[PDB]
Amino acid sequence: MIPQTLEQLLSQAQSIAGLTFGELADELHIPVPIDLKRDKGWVGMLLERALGATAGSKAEQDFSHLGVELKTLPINAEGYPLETTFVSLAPLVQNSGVKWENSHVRHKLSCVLWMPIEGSRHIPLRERHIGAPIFWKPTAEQERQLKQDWEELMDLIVLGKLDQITARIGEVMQLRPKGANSRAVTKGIGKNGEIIDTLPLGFYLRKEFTAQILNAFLET
DNA sequence: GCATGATCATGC
DNA sequence: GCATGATCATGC
Ligand SMILES: [Ca+2]
Ligand SMILES: [Ca+2]
Repeated sequence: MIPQTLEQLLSQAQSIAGLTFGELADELHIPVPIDLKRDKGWVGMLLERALGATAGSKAEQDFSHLGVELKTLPINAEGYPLETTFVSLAPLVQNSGVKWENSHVRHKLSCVLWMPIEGSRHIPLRERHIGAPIFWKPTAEQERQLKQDWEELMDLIVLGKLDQITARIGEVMQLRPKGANSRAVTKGIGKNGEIIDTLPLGFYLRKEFTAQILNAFLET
């Protein structure tokens, strides 16, 4: 079930490319909800089971033996991303120590298997199709971009400007809330260096960044 | 129209 | 609350 090599994983992915969520779900005996409003990570999980990836909250890696991270990517009819891509929670405290090279973010984005999927809301969940696999590793430029944003956003977190951080900061990667809702709370750093309560934040890739990944693939 | 800010399920 | 998986939907 669990692929032993990259070749096997890419082969299994290519095998489910073109299937509908319904066909795949039924084949795996997984119940399909009416929509994603209250099952937001359903497609993600559907693919994990279909490709033999690590389920549950197992830390940072779907195919640890391969060093590959699996990520679904919703796209519209023109092949453009319908949503941003979550990368990982941001450490709002004790971030002291990590450099870009040894970041959770860089690690999770070092080798990604993107599985594009039909994401248009008007399409009945059961009828949406799974796209062809896209195996990606950031180019020099992409990492230069990712690194820049990471350092910028991290400095703010390390300097208590948590109250200045807005989803507008960052060219390709940004910080947006990540949790149950607006009342969720985590430990952070105050305007005066004191541990306070604040909203949990996570790193996300803007649609423009992932769209380029989709484009650089087509131009192949 | 769509990005920002909000929100939903689950296991421990 | 955190870490897994993300999409929703209101404000502009
Ligand atoms: Ca996983
Ligand atoms: Ca994953």
